[PDB]
Formats: sequence, C-alpha cells, structure tokens
Amino acid sequence: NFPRQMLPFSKKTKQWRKDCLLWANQKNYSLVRKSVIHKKINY
Amino acid sequence: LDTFLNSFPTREFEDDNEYYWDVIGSSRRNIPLVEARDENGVVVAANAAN
Repeated sequence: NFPRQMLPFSKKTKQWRKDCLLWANQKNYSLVRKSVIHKKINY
Repeated sequence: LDTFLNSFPTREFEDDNEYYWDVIGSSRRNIPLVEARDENGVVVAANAAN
C-alpha cells in the first residue's frame, strides 16, 4: 500500500520517503480523462 | 507474503492475452563432423593412415 502520510515530520525518515517512491513503480484510472490508448489512437 | 511480493515491480500491459519475451543464444558455434573422406572418395576409418 501507500505509506502512512499522517506522521510527525521526525518520523518521515529516508526509508519512509524511499517507500513512497518505490510504491509508484508498483501501481491508470482517472474520472475525467480518456485512456492513454484512446489518446494515442488520436495522435 | 505481501512484503515478499512488494519487492517486485509491475509492468502495465495492454491486453489480457498471453504475452511473449524473446530469448536468444550466441551466434558463434562449432559444427560436429559426421564422416570424412580422402580424395578417392572412400571414408577414413579409425585404423587408417594419415
């Protein structure tokens, strides 16, 4: 999952920030955008 | 088991069909002999001359 954002700033340590970046490489859906394959077919 | 599966990245594919990845070896190769002949055409045995 995505690391606890509701922390004090002293506990937002270097492995906490690294776990947030490492999350982005492991999981798109938006409610007001077409899919990328729909846009790439347009381009 | 999730912290073991949080060690692996995720590629977003395009379909739900089966997927391929190409594997390759080298180009350089040695070729076995099957038989050898002298100039007259008869094959060379193991108990033969030079």
